[PDB]
Amino acid sequence: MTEYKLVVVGAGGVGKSALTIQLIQNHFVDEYDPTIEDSYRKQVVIDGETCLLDILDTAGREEYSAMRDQYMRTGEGFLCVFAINNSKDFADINLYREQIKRVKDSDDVPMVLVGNKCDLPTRTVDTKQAHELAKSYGIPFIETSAKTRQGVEDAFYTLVREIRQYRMK
Ligand SMILES: Nc1nc2c(ncn2[C@@H]2O[C@H](COP(=O)(O)OP(=O)(O)OP(=O)(O)O)[C@@H](O)[C@H]2O)c(=O)[nH]1
Ligand SMILES: [Mg+2]
Repeated sequence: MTEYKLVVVGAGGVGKSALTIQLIQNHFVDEYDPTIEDSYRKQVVIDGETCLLDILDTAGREEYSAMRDQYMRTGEGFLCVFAINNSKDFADINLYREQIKRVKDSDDVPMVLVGNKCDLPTRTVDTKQAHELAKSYGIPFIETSAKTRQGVEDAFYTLVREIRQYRMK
């Protein structure tokens, strides 16, 4: 059994908890339970491999920003979540991406860009800008909805495959 330390990051209210709870409970929360820090240990089969996922569901509220350095040190890969239809000029994705690079003193930390809430009205330009951002950064982009489950397994499993690749290199 192979272990993977995944961390879900992003601004408050973007859907980190809803994505995690879709994966582990097969349920859409349809409720905002603002996070401090929750940690899950889950045995999941990915590509036929039995995986132990240690998933840290982190706080996006700015009042909890001091907790970031600790979870960035321990995390092996990061889901960087934003609301596709409210990308805020990528400001939060850029800050989390830089903080991860600085804390881990590494330019190639496993990372997936997750554009969540794609069930809500979304402009073509915002979907295309997200795809071009991910291409510029050399990381995958996955469009998700915690409401419909679109993309949820793809986001988490893509991050696990990137950690596999990083380890094999
Ligand atoms: N329509 C829709 N609502 C969503 C989706 N994901 C989350 N929500 C809702 O958005 C709100 C915030 O979701 P959470 O997952 O709690 O947000 P979070 O990113 O964990 O927030 P913090 O823990 O405070 O950082 C809740 O009311 C969710 O039901 C989604 O894909 N679509
Ligand atoms: Mg949360």
